[PDB]
This record gives sequence, structure tokens and C-alpha cells, in this order.
Amino acid sequence: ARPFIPRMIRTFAVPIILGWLVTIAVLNVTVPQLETVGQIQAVSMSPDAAPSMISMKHIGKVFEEGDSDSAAMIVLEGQRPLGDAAHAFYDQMIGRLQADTTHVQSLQDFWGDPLTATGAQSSDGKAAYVQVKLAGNQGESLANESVEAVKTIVERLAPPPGVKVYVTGSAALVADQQQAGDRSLQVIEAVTFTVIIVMLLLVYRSIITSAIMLTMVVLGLLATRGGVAFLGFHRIIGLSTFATNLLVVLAIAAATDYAIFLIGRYQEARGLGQDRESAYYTMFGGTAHVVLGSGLTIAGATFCLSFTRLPYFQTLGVPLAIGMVIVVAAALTLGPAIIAVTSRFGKLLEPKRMARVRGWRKVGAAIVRWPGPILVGAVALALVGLLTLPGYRTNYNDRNYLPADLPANEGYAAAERHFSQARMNPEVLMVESDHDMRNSADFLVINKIAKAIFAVEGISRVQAITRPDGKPIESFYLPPEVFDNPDFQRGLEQFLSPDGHAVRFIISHEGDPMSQAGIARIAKIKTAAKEAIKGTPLEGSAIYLGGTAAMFKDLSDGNTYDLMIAGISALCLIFIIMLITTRSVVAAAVIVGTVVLSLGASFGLSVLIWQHILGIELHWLVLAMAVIILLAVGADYNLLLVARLKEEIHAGINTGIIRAMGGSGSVVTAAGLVFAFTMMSFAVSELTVMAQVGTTIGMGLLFDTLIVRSFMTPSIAALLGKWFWWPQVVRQRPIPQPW
Amino acid sequence: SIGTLKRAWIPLLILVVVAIAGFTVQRIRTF
Repeated sequence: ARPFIPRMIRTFAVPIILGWLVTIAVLNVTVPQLETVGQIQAVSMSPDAAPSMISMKHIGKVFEEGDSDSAAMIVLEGQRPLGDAAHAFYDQMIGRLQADTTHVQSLQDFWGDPLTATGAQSSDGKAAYVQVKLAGNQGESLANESVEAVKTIVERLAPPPGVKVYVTGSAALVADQQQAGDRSLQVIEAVTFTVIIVMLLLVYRSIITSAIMLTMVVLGLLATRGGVAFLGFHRIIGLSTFATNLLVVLAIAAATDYAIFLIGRYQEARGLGQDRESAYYTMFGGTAHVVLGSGLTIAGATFCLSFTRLPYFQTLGVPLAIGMVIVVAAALTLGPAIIAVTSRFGKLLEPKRMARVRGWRKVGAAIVRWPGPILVGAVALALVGLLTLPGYRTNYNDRNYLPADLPANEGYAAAERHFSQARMNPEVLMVESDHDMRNSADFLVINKIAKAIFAVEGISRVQAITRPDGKPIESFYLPPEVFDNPDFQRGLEQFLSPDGHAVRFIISHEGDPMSQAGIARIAKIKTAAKEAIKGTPLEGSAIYLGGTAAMFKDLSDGNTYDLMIAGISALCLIFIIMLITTRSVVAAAVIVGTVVLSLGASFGLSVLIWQHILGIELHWLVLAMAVIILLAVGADYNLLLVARLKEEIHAGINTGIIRAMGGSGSVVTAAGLVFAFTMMSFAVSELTVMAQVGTTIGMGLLFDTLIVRSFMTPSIAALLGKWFWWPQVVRQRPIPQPW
Repeated sequence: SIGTLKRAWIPLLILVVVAIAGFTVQRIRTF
């Protein structure tokens, strides 16, 4: 008769609604927001096992310069060659900086020393720079507050006339990028809201029904946000800003999906001509299991995403698993209750001017009669998408993905006008032996090392105790009596280790250090050093390479392996859920193949639009987040459609396909279009990374919904006929009935 | 007997799929 659950949710509608309201109210009043919690508990970006991180820690430890990877630069430029007033300002500057202890752990003073001043100053004399090491590893808020403090110390004191002073380096870039992101979510949000409302009014052509659906979406979003914030507030689970962003977006995606599913099924059932109660019961009985399966499979995949070895993904599984659980519970309990109470009260959820299921039954008729031609056409478009994929390059330079008005950007530009290299992103190489290096022989070997590293293709400057300015292009000899010179002693304390068991070289690249070539160069640097020390009494020593390029190389390798892990796990879970819901191995295999093909085609299309035509290469976060969202949403839609098809296969397979189309193609297409265009509204955004992600996801869903899912999968089903349900046995058409 | 190997094909197929996926993921994690 009336199953237990639907009645238990219908009779007690008002108590459940009030319970949810009070729970969300408490959760959002007694706890800060998601973004603030993520701020107070940021986590490092570079995994501890990365050789770059280990090398930076060890270099800091041996030279007693701190245990953090963060750094920043201060650059002085003037319209006239820097003079003695500049020197006085700079000396007072370093004094003031080193006065602080809780923010600046150590400072590297070259320009003051006349020995190395030639290497620390531009060729034409109009610029200079210094490196200060901050506190708090990359991605942590400690580094942000430290760099803010250094910036205020910089701006407090008045410089001489005709010289400006800027703060630069990676630390400034990340900090001010975060500030820019904070300040760049107002106009794009306005346009997003207006596009959402127009699209809803287009789908429903009513104002009350769009209002109810938005009510459901917003209550679900508030519930998930409050719950995750509460759980993370008491240090139960770890969070990060990246996790919060993805959690918000995925929450909206899932909430709107389930809301439109329930409303559309109820509306269709009403259209078939039933009363206001049986319609509720049929929509529940036809959609609840689909919602439950979709939500749990997404939660399982996202949880398995926590088995990787890259902080961007490892710290990301548990928050989304719990968020998706909360969203599912809300959509299952509050949803049906709200539809029930709204429909009982009066006439609010009614269908009018129906013209969608007719058109979709027509396309069903087209897709059942001639599956061959339609399938080949869809495959042709997919191949048009796929062929652009193999030519695809990534960019690690985050500088040119931000507006040009950031202060860090202007300091960079001022650095680029007088310097012929990328001196704002150096590297450090360290060789550690088991004996003192403070004598002539090891100095000759050090010169050999420096010369060998210099001759690498694309290494412009290499600074060493032998050649302080960075051009080791001669024969050399250091007599053993120069160690008595106090200036040489400051040089030694700068480069050699205090105990005398190490040396370090400061290496600056050509062009852009964070492009593909810059990433590839570091392995060559390491090999060159190793071959330079081979055969000399320093043979077999330890080589540590620290910097940003090493960080990004190791990050890229981790990214590749982690993407493979996540892909395998997600595809297995999708296979399992398809097999459970439809009880066929062929159907699950076909759906998995279609998903893989669709992701490939959509990402190829995005590469075509952005890399080739517009001429700007994609970031890599784009790949990661695009694949995550596309996988989840596609799994949801595929599962609903296959379940609906399985429902009405008894009166033949052709009639079943056309009815499943006319019944659920409209719903899936409405949901896909709404979310796709809501994600396309991010194009007008100023920030390029988020605009790229929005466009990639929007185009992906448009291609998925309008071609791969509306023409290609039903065509395969109709073509394969009764072998789409193997090993189950099905008849391709029932026994003929008498007229 | 066939009874236990044709009534329990879905659970065993799921177990073998999970087994191979877990093995390969554990092998990948050490890279």
C-alpha cells in the first residue's frame, strides 16, 4: 500500500521542516563560516616527502637560517645610479627588518658587502635587491601575516627622493593573490545571480516554482555549510580553502540536481492526470533510490580520493564525503516534506504550457528508428573533439594568471626593466661532504662544480664563493692566505657552512623558470653537479636542490600519479553502482565507456577553445577540478536515466526507450543546462584561473547533455537491443496482442 | 556446485574488482 518511509515523511512534514530550520540556525550562529575556519586552519601545499621540501629544510638547518620555505624580495630602483643616500636607507632598512624576530627569521645581506655588491647590483647601477626569509610554510596563514608585517615595516619609513621600494617574491604573490580573490567576488556574483534567476524562469516559466526550488537549494547549502563548519571547528577534521571552495560548488550542483529531479517527477506525474497525493507517492517511489545511490557513490569516490600523496587532494576527501552525506540526507527528508506541505496548502506546484515531453518523445522516435546514422554522427563530433587533445601544454607560472595591478606584479615589472634574467625566483644547490672544505683543493673542486653547472643549456647566472658576481668563465686559483681577510670571512659565513662541511650556489634561470623547460632544467642541474664531483675527493657527497622549480616538478609528478589513482577509483565505483542498479555487465561497461569518451571529448574541446584560438594555455587546477565535477555530475545523470529505462522496459524495448526519453530526457537536460550556464557566467570574471574552470565545466556539461547523453547512449541501447541487459534475459518485444 | 557460484556472481565480481583495484592503487601509492 503506502510504504512506511513516504508516509513517515508526509505526515510529520512540519516537524521535520522546523527541525531542519532550527538545526541550521544553531549551526550557523554558534560557529564561524566555512571560509574563516579554513583560514584559521590552513595546511601546507608541498608534501613533507617531496625532495624539494626536505632539501629546503636541511639547507635551512645547516646554515641556521630557519626551518621555513617562504621567502620574499625587496627591490630598490631609482632614476639615477644608486648613491650613498640609497646605501644609508638600505642599511637602516636591514636594521629595522632584523630588529623583528617573530616574523623575519634571517636576512641575506649582499649589497652591503663591497665584495659581492657587484653581483647584487644591476649592471647599469639603477637597481638592487635583498632576500628575507619569512615564517610559516607556503599556504599557511603565518606566512601571510608575516609578509603583511614586512610590507608595513617597509612602507612606514620614508625613502630618499628619486627611489621607490617594492616587495616581491613568491610569498607576496600568494598573499596578494589571496587578497585579490577575496576582493573579486562581487560583480561576478551579481551576474551569476541574475543568470540563475533568468534561467530558472526559462525552465519553469513561473516565479513561485523557481522560488520553491531555490528555497530547497539554499536550505541544503546552508545545512551542508553549517555541518562541515561545525565538524571542522573543533579540530575533528582538517580543512583548507581549496576544500571549502570545491565543497560549496559541489553542494550547489548536487542540491539543484536533486531538487529538479523531485520537482520534475512530481510535475510529470501530475501531468499524467493523478491527484496531489498519489503523485507524491509515485515521485518518491521512483526517485528516492536513484538519489540515494547517486549520493552514496559520489561520497565513496570522493572518500577514496583521500588515498593519494598530494596535499591538494589528500586533505579533500573527508570534507566532501561528509558534505555529500549531509546533502543526501537533506534532499531525502526535507525535500519530500516541503513538496508535500507546499502542494497540500494550495495550488503552487502545477504544470502549465507543457511542450517539452512532446519534443523529447519526437527525438525518441528519431533515435529508435535510425540508430546507425545518429550514432555515427555523434561519434563524428566526438572525434572532432578528441583529436585536439594530444597537443596540450600546461603552465605553472601563476603570475600571468592575475590582473596586472597587483603590487607584487608592479614590483616584478620594476625588477624586469633593469635585470636581464628572472632574478626574483632563484634556486639553491648544496653539496655536503664529511670533511672541511676550507682549503685550496676543495675551492678548485668548487670552481669545477660552478663551471659545470654554468654550462647547462639555459642557466644564465650562477653565484658561488669563487665567483661572487655569477660568471665563472675563467681559470682560477685561490691562495690559502686569503682566509685571513675579514671581508673574505663575511663571504665565507655567507656561502660556506659555519662548521665547514657544505657549500651552496645560487642559480638563476633564463626566461620563465616556471614553464615546461624551467621545470625540466633542474634534473640536468643535478646531473651536472654529480658528474662534476665524480672522481674528486668529494665523490659520493649529498646534493640538495631547493627552490620553487623543484617544488613544481615534484608537484607535477605527484599530480600525474594522483590523477591515475582517482580515475581508477571513480571508474570502479561507477561500474559497481551501475551493475547493482541495472543488473547487467554490458550496460555498466557501455556507461563507463561513454563517460570516459565524454570527458576526453569535452576536455579536448576546451583545449581547442582556449589553447589554440585564444592563445593562452590552461592551468592544471583546471584539469583537476573539471574532471572531478564532470565525473560526479555525469554519474548522477547516467544513473537516473538508466534506472528510468530499466523501469519501463516491459512493453518492448523500443517503446521503453522512447518513453524513457520523453519522461526523463527533459529533466536531465533542464538540470544540465541550468548548471552549465550558471558555470558559464564565470567567463566575465576577471581572474583567469576561475574563468577557465567555469568555461571548461560549462562547455563540458553542454557537450555531455546535448550530444553524448541525448543521442549517443540511447542509440547504443537501441542498436544493441536485447543484448543491453545480458546476463539477464529480456524480450525485444512482447507477445502480440489481439486488436 | 553451480548453485553457490551462479547465485553469488554479483558479490564475487564486486569482490574481485575491488581486489584488483586495491592492489593496483597500493602499488601506485609507493611511486
